Formats: sequence, structure tokens, C-alpha cells
Amino acid sequence: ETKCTLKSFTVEKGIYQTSNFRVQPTESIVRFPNITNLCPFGEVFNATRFASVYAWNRKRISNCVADYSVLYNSASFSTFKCYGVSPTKLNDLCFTNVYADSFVIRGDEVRQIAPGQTGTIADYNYKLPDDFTGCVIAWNSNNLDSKVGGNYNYLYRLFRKSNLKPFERDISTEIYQAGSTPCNGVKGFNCYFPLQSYGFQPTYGVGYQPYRVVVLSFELLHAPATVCGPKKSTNLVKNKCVNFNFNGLTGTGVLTESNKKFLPFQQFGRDIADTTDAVRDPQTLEILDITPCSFGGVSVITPGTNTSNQVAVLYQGVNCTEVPVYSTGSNVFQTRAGCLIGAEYVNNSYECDIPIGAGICASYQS
Amino acid sequence: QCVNFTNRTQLPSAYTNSFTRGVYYPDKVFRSSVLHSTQDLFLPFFSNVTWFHNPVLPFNDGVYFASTEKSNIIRGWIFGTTLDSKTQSLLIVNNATNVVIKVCEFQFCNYPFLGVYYMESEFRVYSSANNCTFEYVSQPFLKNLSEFVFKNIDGYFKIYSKHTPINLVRDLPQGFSALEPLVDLPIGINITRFQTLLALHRSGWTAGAAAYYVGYLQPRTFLLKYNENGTITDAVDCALDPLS
Ligand SMILES: *[C@@H]1O[C@H](CO)[C@@H](O[C@@H]2O[C@H](CO)[C@@H](O)[C@H](O)[C@H]2NC(C)=O)[C@H](O)[C@H]1NC(C)=O
Ligand SMILES: *[C@@H]1O[C@H](CO)[C@@H](O[C@@H]2O[C@H](CO)[C@@H](O)[C@H](O)[C@H]2NC(C)=O)[C@H](O)[C@H]1NC(C)=O
Ligand SMILES: *[C@@H]1O[C@H](CO)[C@@H](O[C@@H]2O[C@H](CO)[C@@H](O)[C@H](O)[C@H]2NC(C)=O)[C@H](O)[C@H]1NC(C)=O
Ligand SMILES: *[C@@H]1O[C@H](CO)[C@@H](O[C@@H]2O[C@H](CO)[C@@H](O)[C@H](O)[C@H]2NC(C)=O)[C@H](O)[C@H]1NC(C)=O
Ligand SMILES: *[C@@H]1O[C@H](CO)[C@@H](O[C@@H]2O[C@H](CO)[C@@H](O)[C@H](O)[C@H]2NC(C)=O)[C@H](O)[C@H]1NC(C)=O
Ligand SMILES: *[C@@H]1O[C@H](CO)[C@@H](O[C@@H]2O[C@H](CO)[C@@H](O)[C@H](O)[C@H]2NC(C)=O)[C@H](O)[C@H]1NC(C)=O
Ligand SMILES: *[C@@H]1O[C@H](CO)[C@@H](O)[C@H](O)[C@H]1NC(C)=O
Ligand SMILES: *[C@@H]1O[C@H](CO)[C@@H](O)[C@H](O)[C@H]1NC(C)=O
Ligand SMILES: *[C@@H]1O[C@H](CO)[C@@H](O)[C@H](O)[C@H]1NC(C)=O
Ligand SMILES: *[C@@H]1O[C@H](CO)[C@@H](O)[C@H](O)[C@H]1NC(C)=O
Ligand SMILES: *[C@@H]1O[C@H](CO)[C@@H](O)[C@H](O)[C@H]1NC(C)=O
Ligand SMILES: *[C@@H]1O[C@H](CO)[C@@H](O)[C@H](O)[C@H]1NC(C)=O
Repeated sequence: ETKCTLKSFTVEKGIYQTSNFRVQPTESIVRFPNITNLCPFGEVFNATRFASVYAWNRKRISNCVADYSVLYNSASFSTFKCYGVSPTKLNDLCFTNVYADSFVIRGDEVRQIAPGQTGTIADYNYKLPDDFTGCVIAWNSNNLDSKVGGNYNYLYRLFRKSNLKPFERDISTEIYQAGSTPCNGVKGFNCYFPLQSYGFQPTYGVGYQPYRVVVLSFELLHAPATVCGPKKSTNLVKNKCVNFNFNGLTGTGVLTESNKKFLPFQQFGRDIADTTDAVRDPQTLEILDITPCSFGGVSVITPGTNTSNQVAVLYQGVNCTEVPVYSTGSNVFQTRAGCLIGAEYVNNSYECDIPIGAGICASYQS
Repeated sequence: QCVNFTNRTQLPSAYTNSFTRGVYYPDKVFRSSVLHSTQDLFLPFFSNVTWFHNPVLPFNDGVYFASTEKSNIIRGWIFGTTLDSKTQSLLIVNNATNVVIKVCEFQFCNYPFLGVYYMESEFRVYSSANNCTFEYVSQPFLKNLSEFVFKNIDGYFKIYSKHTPINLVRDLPQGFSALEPLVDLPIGINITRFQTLLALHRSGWTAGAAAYYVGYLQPRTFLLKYNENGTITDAVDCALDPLS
């Protein structure tokens, strides 16, 4: 190394600096507050009864942490068509509001609930925009809605004069007029009822079977985002140079116990030039302490390649505790200048030959 | 539900020196025995604050609200722009056991009072509340010099508070007391005006000791001192004197 840095095949007696040395981080850790205030997804996906499609039930979700993974991995969903984003990455990005629209439809009509789709349900009871971002879940509910005598409580607007804009609920009970024959809110020549009921029965074939549907739409208005997925935290280690992510404040170093005393509202401390020196962990609320893990230059002591061929090594300003082929080598000694390997200390005293520092120096005898 | 009155109360809006009050911790960092210079919104030293003994006052940037209260006559505050059904509004109250914060866009009437009965059950501050979004409950905020700083930046409403045992008769004390962060709220409103909520005995309204002080914040540079324990003990305003 000395030959390479010095760009020569011969080297004279002296001390030269070749390179640097620094402890590498072992692993990474992340800490975050306790997970709490979960969004109340239970009362929607486990509601006793659902609303009909023409009066589809809309709920607002904000100011809570939402876990979609439990829904995503759940195998009780016969249909999980999730368009706006990739569901796996859904736990990462987050928004300012969520809208959950719940209702009950027939099995075949499920495919109508998608961007750029048309049909009775897709145009007369609930409409999705072409640019819709969100995620649709549907599951069979035969054992609940179907009745042996036929359930008729669920209704849908079969007839309507005009189509529906996206997210446009209309509960108007106008007697639809097919022709030009006027009706004073009564039936007649060309007058019918816009809303017709379902006839759900246990023996109805699949696709003619009731399916409960929930659509999640994500709203990202300029107001601060309050709905975000949970943050996974890990265990914390000590006395090892690692890289950490304490509540978004990231950095490398070794963590020790500290005797400082924060006021009950600080989170972390710094001293001068704005360098962080202590953090309070969100889960234990005890003050830790940060110290950069050791680094420093290395130097080679040689008596001149003409005389001999063996050298000694000095690590500058490094405690002789974490040195690491030259991990043990020869007798190891510790000085105010650093740690010195390959040389042996004596209790004599001669004129300084190769100045090492702090009042000590080395020479060749070995 | 509210009615007008013949005894049209008005307040002696006198003026008073600000002295060196209205200092709060600007962030969450801990510093020990050091002098730190920060540029932020403060209440300038030795300014003039308006002393009252209910108008609608501008919010501007932020406000500093102080009360040499006894028995906690004051109740709450209302913030917004138009204070009607059309525009979103904010309300804060503290009746007897908890602070209640709402971001409900309800509309008020001419006289926003609470009223008590002598087992108290009386609340007719507003009438109708159609749409709204947010709610919050916490521990109550409140001889007793209470100081509060209300700020609203970047869609966040910040409240700092402090309480002191006062012994001087009427003027603000010539002491030092930094204000600690009390709460933060993530709500986007365009607050520009506000008012104040009052509690009166009803059985005969008795609301005469409405003595408090109001001041306004401006951007400037301050120099703060932190002792060993990391608390603020003294501060220096910068654009006040050549010596400063
Ligand atoms: C809706 O209810 C079902 C069944 O009640 C939940 O599925 C399981 O529910 C039992 C309790 O009855 C839990 O012990 C299981 O852990 C649930 N399975 C899971 C979570 O995979 C279902 O979780 C409920 N859904 C919501 C959103 O609350
Ligand atoms: C966060 O969760 C941790 C883990 O349960 C809580 O720490 C526990 O606190 C109770 C006291 O309420 C102790 O009896 C347990 O021994 C603690 N467990 C551990 C692993 O430390 C903690 O209280 C929760 N809250 C906060 C704010 O951290
Ligand atoms: C190099 O590191 C070792 C180990 O950390 C230091 O030895 C420690 O010394 C302190 C005070 O002298 C004791 O309280 C510890 O118990 C010691 N630890 C061990 C494991 O023995 C040593 O002092 C360091 N060298 C220098 C020059 O500071
Ligand atoms: C102050 O006002 C709050 C808000 O109304 C009251 O909180 C209610 O308390 C009752 C009974 O304690 C609960 O059933 C309600 O759910 C609480 N919230 C609401 C919105 O009503 C509080 O009780 C009031 N303080 C006193 C002393 O009456
Ligand atoms: C609650 O908010 C909704 C949506 O903002 C209001 O419904 C319509 O909102 C648009 C947008 O401002 C207005 O142009 C319409 O006139 C509103 N419809 C009606 C019938 O007023 C709604 O008015 C608000 N209030 C209530 C009580 O729902
Ligand atoms: C700083 O914090 C300490 C710790 O609570 C306060 O208490 C003092 O602690 C020291 C020991 O470090 C004692 O010698 C004092 O007698 C304690 N004083 C009191 C009033 O208990 C201390 O008061 C705080 N302030 C200062 C300026 O040190
Ligand atoms: C090495 O040292 C010997 C002994 O003095 C000398 O004879 C020789 O010339 C030296 N060689 C070099 C390259 O310095
Ligand atoms: C040198 O002296 C020290 C005491 O100062 C002693 O501990 C050591 O054994 C002696 N010998 C060597 C080789 O260091
Ligand atoms: C009338 O109002 C003033 C100011 O609020 C008050 O001091 C006075 O006691 C009131 N008088 C009556 C009879 O209410
Ligand atoms: C505050 O205003 C009053 C009247 O507006 C004035 O008399 C007083 O001197 C002012 N205080 C100052 C300028 O510090
Ligand atoms: C009033 O001041 C006393 C100190 O004299 C304090 O203990 C009390 O908490 C204060 N009250 C309020 C509501 O802050
Ligand atoms: C309210 O503030 C927002 C934030 O910039 C702004 O876009 C909007 O125009 C404001 N509305 C008003 C002032 O009525």
C-alpha cells in the first residue's frame, strides 16, 4: 500500500499515511409510536344491513390509521378489483380523506362497477368517473340477504330519463313518463315506476345471488393528510454502530444510555452547530444518546526498504478495542496517539527516530 | 336561541404597556445553557395591548390573549371568516370538566353567551349546525393570570398556554414566563376574525368583570437563553434599541 500511494518501488525510513478506516454499520432499526386509533373498518364490512344501490350509503373516514393489509390478504372476498394504485403499495402512500360507499347488487352487475362502464347500474344508480382512483371489494352474501320467500327490500332505479354524473345520488320518486302522455303522478298509457326491487332467494343461481359491494375512494385535497397506513417498528439495539430512523429523524451512530432530562414536550436535542445528540424513543420515552462510531486515518511505520522489510501500523485516535490479516499480528499497544500494532514497547529512552506523537516514537533494532 | 337587551354593555378599551410578556417555545428541540437566535412571530417588547373591562376583532397573523381571571368567568372562543352557515368555522369551549373543540360550520346569533342555572344546564350559543367534519376533547385548560398564544400556519392551528399566580392589582406583572406548547390541530381554515365567549349567571345576567388583554403578533428576530435544565429564562428583542 505504501509503495502504491508513494508511486515508487523503493521507500525510505519514515511514516506515511496510506488510507482511512471506519466502522461499518451493522444493521438498521426503526422506531415509531404505538399503533392506535385504528380506522373503524369493522362497522362497515360487518354492518347488520346494507343500503340499496339507488341510495348507496356513503361514509367518511379521516383522522385515523387504516390497515388495508388485513383486508387485502383476507380470503373471504370473492372480488378484489383495485384500480387506482397497486394494493401491495397501498399501505405506504396516504391521503387526507377516504370515502366508503356500500350497497348490495346482483352477481352479474358487479362487473358494471368499473371506470368507463355502462349499463343499468353503471348509469342509473351509481356512476364511476373514467379517472376514478380507488379500490372495489365485493363478496357473496347469499346466507344473509336471500330469503326463502324472496327478499324485496333492495331496489334500483330501473327507469330514468337522464344518465348520472359520477357520485350523484338521486332519490326522486317521479313517475317516469315513457311517451308524451302526461301523468299527474300516476300510472297510465306510458307511465311507469323508476325503482324496481330484487327478488333474492336462496335457490337463485349464482350471478342472480346478492353480492355486497364496498368501494373505497381516496381524496387528496390540499388540507393536511390525516389518514395513513401503520408504521412498522423494530427492536432497538445499543452499543453498536447502526443506522436508525427515529420517527423520521435518520442517521448513523452508536446509541447509549443518557442522564439528561428533557421537559415533557421536547423530542430530541442538539448542542451547537445543530447536530443531534440525544433522542427520546416514542415507545419507552427514555432519553438515549448518540455518538458517531469511530473513524480515523492509518499510517505505516517502516525503517526503509533497503534495511528491512517488516512494518508497523498506527491507527490514529482509535481506541485499541475495535481494530479489525492485521487484526492481531504482534504485540499491540495503546497510546494517546491511537493504537499501534507490529511494535513492542520498551522502558528505555533514546533520541527520537521516527516521531509518532504524544511524546513517543519508534525505531528499528525488530 | 338568544334575545337582545336594553343594558347595552360596552367595554372601557384602555391601553397598557406590554412589558416583556408573550414568549413561547418555538419548536421541540432541547438545548442546555446556550443562547439561540430565532426568527419567528412574536409579541414585540413594550408595545401597547388593548385592555377590556363583545366585539369581533381581527386575527391578522396571531393573537396573544391574557386574563387576570378569578373563578374562570370566560369560557371559549370562536374563529372564522364570516361566522355563518355558509363558511366553515371553529369553536372552542371549556364548561366544567373538559375542553371541547369543534370545526363545525354552524351559525351563531347576535349574543353568543352560555349562561348557567342555580346542576347547571344552559347552552344557547348557536342554533343550527348542518355540515361539519372534526371534533376533539381533552382536559380543561383552566389570582390566576392565564396567558394564551393562538397561531394558525400551514393548515395547522397551534395553541400555547401558561398560568401564573398573580398578586399585583391591575397591571401586567414585570416578570418573565415562557409559554409551553399546549396543542396542535391539523385543520385547514382561513381564519381572519374572532370573538370571545362569556359565562353569566342566569336565574339576571351578571357579566361585568370582563377584564382581559389582547395583543397582536408580528415577525421579528429574538435571542433566547436556555439554562442547564433547558428552560427559557430570558429573551432579548432585536429591533428595539441600538443596544439590543
Ligand atoms: C368482520 O367480521 C369477521 C367475523 O366476525 C372478522 O373476521 C374474523 O373475526 C374474528 C372475530 O369474530 C377475529 O378473531 C378474526 O381475527 C377475524 N379474521 C381476520 C381478522 O382475518 C373480520 O375481521 C371483520 N372485519 C372487520 C373489518 O372488522
Ligand atoms: C406503548 O406500548 C408499550 C408496550 O406495551 C407500553 O409499555 C408498557 O407500559 C406498561 C405500563 O402501562 C408496563 O407495565 C409494560 O411493562 C410496558 N411494556 C414494555 C414492553 O415496555 C407503553 O406504555 C405504551 N405507551 C406508550 C406511550 O409508550
Ligand atoms: C477503550 O475502550 C475500553 C472499553 O470500553 C475502555 O475501558 C473502559 O474504561 C472505563 C474507564 O476507564 C471503565 O469504566 C470501563 O469499565 C472500561 N471497559 C472495559 C470493557 O474494560 C478504555 O478506557 C478505552 N480506552 C480509552 C483510552 O479510553
Ligand atoms: C361539557 O361539554 C361536553 C360536551 O357536550 C360534555 O361531554 C359529554 O358528557 C356526557 C356525560 O358526561 C357524555 O354522555 C357525552 O358523550 C359527552 N359529549 C357530548 C358531545 O355530549 C361534558 O359532560 C360537559 N361538562 C359537564 C360538566 O357537563
Ligand atoms: C353540506 O355540503 C354539501 C356539499 O358541499 C351541500 O350540498 C351542495 O353543495 C354544493 C356546493 O356548495 C351547493 O352548490 C349545493 O347547493 C348544495 N346542495 C344543497 C341542497 O344545498 C349541502 O348544501 C351542505 N349542507 C347540508 C345541510 O347538507
Ligand atoms: C433543575 O432541575 C433540578 C432537578 O429537578 C431541580 O432540582 C434541583 O436539583 C439539584 C440537584 O441537581 C438540587 O441541588 C436542588 O436543590 C434542586 N432544587 C429544587 C428546588 O428541588 C432544579 O431546581 C432545577 N433548576 C435549577 C436552576 O437547577
Ligand atoms: C542500502 O544500504 C547499504 C548499506 O549501507 C548500501 O551499501 C546500499 O548502497 C544501500 N542501497 C540503497 C538503494 O540505498
Ligand atoms: C516497564 O515499566 C512498567 C511500569 O512502568 C512495567 O509495567 C513493565 O512491565 C515494564 N516493561 C515493559 C516491557 O513495559
Ligand atoms: C349593565 O351593564 C353593565 C356593563 O355590563 C354592568 O356593569 C351593570 O351591572 C349592568 N346593570 C344591570 C342592571 O344589569
Ligand atoms: C399605544 O397606543 C396608545 C394610543 O393608541 C398610545 O397612547 C401609546 O403610547 C401606545 N404605546 C406605545 C406606542 O408603546
Ligand atoms: C391558578 O394559580 C394557582 C397557583 O396559585 C395554580 O395552582 C392553579 O392551577 C391555577 N389555576 C388554573 C386554572 O390554571
Ligand atoms: C382559503 O385559503 C386557501 C389556501 O390558499 C385559498 O386557496 C382559498 O382561496 C382561500 N379562500 C378564501 C380566502 O375565501
